[PDB]
Amino acid sequence: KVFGRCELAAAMKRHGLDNYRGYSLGNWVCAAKFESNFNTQATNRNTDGSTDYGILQINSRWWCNDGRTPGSRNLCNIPCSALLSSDITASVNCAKKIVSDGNGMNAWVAWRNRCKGTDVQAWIRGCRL
Ligand SMILES: [Cl-]
Ligand SMILES: [Cl-]
Ligand code: NA
Ligand code: NA
Repeated sequence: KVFGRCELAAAMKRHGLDNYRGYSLGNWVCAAKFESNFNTQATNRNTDGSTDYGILQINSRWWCNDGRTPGSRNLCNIPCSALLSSDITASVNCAKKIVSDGNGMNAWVAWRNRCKGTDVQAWIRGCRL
């Protein structure tokens, strides 16, 4: 599923991401825009052999099991394919574990390089929330 901007904001808010660990909703929508272009089916392979999955591009070396990342952990205890669903519940619950691990949203390279320090509230402007 390819989400609309305000559609995704509303979905993330209902799942408890607004201000989670201090990150306003605009941060999560900006991260999804540049990680996946709001497409839940997005996948990208990394140089080390791991793969990134879903709307928030969660990586198989630490967070999910895809059966082809040797020596990986499965810290969200989920198959990576569950992160591609049109229902974002599994992606959100895993993102909450990631963002609590110590480095905040800097775990997402695109947030650091394209959202951090910008006017992120613009990503929710005009939405009925
Ligand atoms: Cl915001
Ligand atoms: Cl980047
Ligand atoms: Na929308
Ligand atoms: Na893994």
